[PDB]
Amino acid sequence: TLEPSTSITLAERQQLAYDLSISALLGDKIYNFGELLHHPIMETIVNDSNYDWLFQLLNALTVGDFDKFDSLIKVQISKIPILAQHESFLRQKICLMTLIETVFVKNIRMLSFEDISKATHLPKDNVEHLVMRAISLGLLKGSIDQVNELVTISWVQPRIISGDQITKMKDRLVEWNDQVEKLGKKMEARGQSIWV
Amino acid sequence: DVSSSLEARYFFYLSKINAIQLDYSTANEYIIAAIRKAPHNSKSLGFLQQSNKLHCCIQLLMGDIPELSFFHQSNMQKSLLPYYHLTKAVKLGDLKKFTSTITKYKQLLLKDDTYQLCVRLRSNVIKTGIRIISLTYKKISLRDICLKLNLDSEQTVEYMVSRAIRDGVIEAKINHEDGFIETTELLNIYDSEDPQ
Amino acid sequence: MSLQHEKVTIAPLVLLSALDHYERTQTKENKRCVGVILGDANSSTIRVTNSFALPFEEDEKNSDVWFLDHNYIENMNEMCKKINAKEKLIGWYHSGPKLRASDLKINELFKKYTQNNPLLLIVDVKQQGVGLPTDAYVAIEQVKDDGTSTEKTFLHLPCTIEAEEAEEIGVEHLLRDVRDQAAGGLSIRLTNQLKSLKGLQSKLKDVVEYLDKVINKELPINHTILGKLQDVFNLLPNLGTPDDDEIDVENHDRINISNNLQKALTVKTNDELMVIYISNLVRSIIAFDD
Amino acid sequence: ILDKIFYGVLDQGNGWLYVYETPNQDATYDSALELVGQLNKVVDQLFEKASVLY
Amino acid sequence: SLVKLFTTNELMRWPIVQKTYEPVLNEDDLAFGGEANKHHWEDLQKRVIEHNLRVISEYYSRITLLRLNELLDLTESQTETYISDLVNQGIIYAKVNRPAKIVNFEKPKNSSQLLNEWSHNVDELLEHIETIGHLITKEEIMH
Amino acid sequence: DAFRLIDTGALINNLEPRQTTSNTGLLNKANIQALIHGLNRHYYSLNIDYHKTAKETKMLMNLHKEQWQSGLKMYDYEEKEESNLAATKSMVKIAEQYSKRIEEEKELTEEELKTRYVGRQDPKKHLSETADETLENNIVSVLTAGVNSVAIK
Repeated sequence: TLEPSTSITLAERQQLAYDLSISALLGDKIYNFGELLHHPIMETIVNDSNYDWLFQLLNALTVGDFDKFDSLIKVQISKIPILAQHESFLRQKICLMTLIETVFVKNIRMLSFEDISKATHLPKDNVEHLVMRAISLGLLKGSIDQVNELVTISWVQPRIISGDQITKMKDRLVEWNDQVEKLGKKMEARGQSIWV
Repeated sequence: DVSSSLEARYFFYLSKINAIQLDYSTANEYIIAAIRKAPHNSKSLGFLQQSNKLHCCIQLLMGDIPELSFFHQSNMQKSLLPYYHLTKAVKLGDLKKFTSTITKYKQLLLKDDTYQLCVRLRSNVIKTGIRIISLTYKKISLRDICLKLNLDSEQTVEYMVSRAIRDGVIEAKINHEDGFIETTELLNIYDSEDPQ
Repeated sequence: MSLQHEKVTIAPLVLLSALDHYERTQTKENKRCVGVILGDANSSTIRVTNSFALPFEEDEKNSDVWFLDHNYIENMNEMCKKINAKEKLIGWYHSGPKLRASDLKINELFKKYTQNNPLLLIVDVKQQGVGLPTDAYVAIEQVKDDGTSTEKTFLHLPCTIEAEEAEEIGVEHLLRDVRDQAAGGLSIRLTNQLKSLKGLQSKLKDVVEYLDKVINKELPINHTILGKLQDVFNLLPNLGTPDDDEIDVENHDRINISNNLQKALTVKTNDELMVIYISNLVRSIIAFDD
Repeated sequence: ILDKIFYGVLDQGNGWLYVYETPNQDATYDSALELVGQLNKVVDQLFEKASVLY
Repeated sequence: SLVKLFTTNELMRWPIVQKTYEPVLNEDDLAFGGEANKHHWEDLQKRVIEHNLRVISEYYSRITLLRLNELLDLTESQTETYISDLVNQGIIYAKVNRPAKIVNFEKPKNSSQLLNEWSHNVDELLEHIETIGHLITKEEIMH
Repeated sequence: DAFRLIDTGALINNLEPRQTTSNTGLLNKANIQALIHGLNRHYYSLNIDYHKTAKETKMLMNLHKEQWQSGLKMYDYEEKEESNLAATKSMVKIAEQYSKRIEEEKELTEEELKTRYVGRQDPKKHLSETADETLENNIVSVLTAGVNSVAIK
């Protein structure tokens, strides 16, 4: 809702850019990482050294790359102790972000704990902690069987959209269009005359 | 435009042919059908006798085993006297009784042209014997079976059951490596689409 | 202004009256009848009881250029009280096949007289739609969180009807159709069952091609639409659930009731079979006697 | 267990007690048994009437 | 900070609770410290265990009874003894399998519940798609 | 109903017959009592026909948005089980009543049997209405379940 009037300077635009990334990295319910990447403020502000590594941190979260995230953080968590004093949320954030994306793209809404161990790059005890944390924020709902070692997801919280994601959602409708069409053609064919 | 006498004779003729073609399934409906058109009378008695003999034998060839009731309540007990003893013979699984019954009554059976059908029941004593045995015991050693049916080896009875469950009457499966036969019957077929 | 809405209920009169007024301005070909909309509001359910024409001119060269006769609207409202003093402006109808972007600028003018955000009720005169031949919007101004400015936009609400009982029987009296899109016997609801499935096909088609249009022809990536689409999948079943196995057990149950009901009907008609034979049996004697 | 005051079954194949607390006997399915029950009476009485035709 | 932990369903454990809040609040009297208010500190263990049972009922429908020991910081005897008492209160429901193969938290659900939920699902889908179609149309004008 | 004044003098001269000339009409009198007094002493009533267009028909007949939302939408399946229970029990009572009736239904004079062995409402007929409603109700309901379960996933 910001004014067309100019009375925001470049300093403020960058100060806000930095703060918005700080909130998301140290948050626990912000998966609007792409929203910052789809607003001019932070997408076009990378033009200082501080906003070289920061933009890469927001990019690391979207793709689920742990190695890049850790290398950038390793340098910066020391320099800036705002990352230091809030570290727990920060490292667990990318595990939660990868957790919600995996379930999304599949058409079966369950993951093995063993699949999560690989994908979030946690040991098997700490995979069970991740599930517990996620449900406590309210990201996900469903049920846990520890005796089959599954979590079976029933509801996913909406998230940012991207071109890739559209094709993934589109294909599923193509099947259901097809199923609805041929189911109705066969039912049409039976009791042709009983449409009175 | 038929008479109810014509219809009665017709269904009766299919059942004889059917029995020789090892159609015991359609034969059974067809003979019960023939009797219901057919009048009850002492005028129709020789027709009804042959129909009732045909019916009893059809059931033993299924392994269905006629009711004991059928023989007593009819006013035909003397005519059906061999069929009454055949029903008991198959029931117990007794080779020894059975061989004696069909020899003892051979000629009577031979007049009715059902002597040809009776010899075929020699297999059926063995198959019926095994269906009792799988009900009475869940797990049953090979030797114990030999005692009951007067058999010679463990290996021999294994062939008999192997063949009988190719017809799928016994609903078991043979453990060779452990020496017993284990039934797979547990129903819960109201969870299947079978009732539909 | 009420910024709380949920549904729009429509009286049957409203639709029919806008079609009448449409032909008597003689409007067609981007000249579209626009009249005022009268009814109850300050209610989440917008309840539209009546509508009347205004003197209105639509230029077809530019639809951003329009004529509205403001003075007339006050006089007409005083006569609305004469009929019933509980009818006020709650929007304005459009008669066209669909939403125009000049309709946002028009909506501005009726804000002045409404205690509720003004309603756009598209009364079609070709009577399209697989439900009612009315679409409904209300203009809302909101921030958009997609990185785009504050819009005033027409957001869809459901359409429903509230009909007076007195009026409704007039609809039945007028209508000589025995109804094949409303409930009846088995065969009638058998059509209704197929009709619903064919409605789902048409609606399911439009989403697929909208999604194609976004990533090749570059229509806005609208998150609010696509969010409801994510919930379609999460609320969509998965094979091998014990809930969908219970459906199999529940099928058995109602089909068996049909099976016994079918037997019951067969019994009863076999009583009439024997009756008629007893009627023929007597009537042999009567014939023979004559 | 013989009363069915708590249902469940006593497993001495291993030495446990299974504790069920779940409904037994569905009401709808039951009354269908009585429905067949009545009709089996009714067709006999049609056949009493049909003795006139024979 | 104390209460924010308990009003939310959270993974937590007892020697985490104990270690943090012993130098804080056992230096203040009433519920804590003393010699008799140590029977009120004794009571906090029961409640930490109990907050977890409430979590575990919600999330898991089946967990191992041995894995659950690890969570509660208990020996097996105690894990059972607490489950039994909480069910008596009726705050949770469960059924324990005693050789510790499974503890399943729920009452088994009635058949009718399951089916009523499936009707509810379908109706929401149809509502979504209708509304989506009208928002498709408006966006053609915008584009 | 509609009226239209006619000259008092004209009625004296017998000019009410004049008003029905050159068709048989759909002539019928829906109301008398005060009406036929006022007709006699003042007016000529008119019959009422309705005009409507093919557009207006479609507007009138359409009354639901749930036209396509009624064979994918379903009712709770507890409600269906209650309904099957209710239906089967009702027909069980009507069958006992029918059975009492059809112990005879074989003597001369139908009417005597209807009194004596109650065929008051005919339990045959009564069972037919009840059977047929719930039978038709179940076929739709199963068909709705099976459409959604297979098509949607």
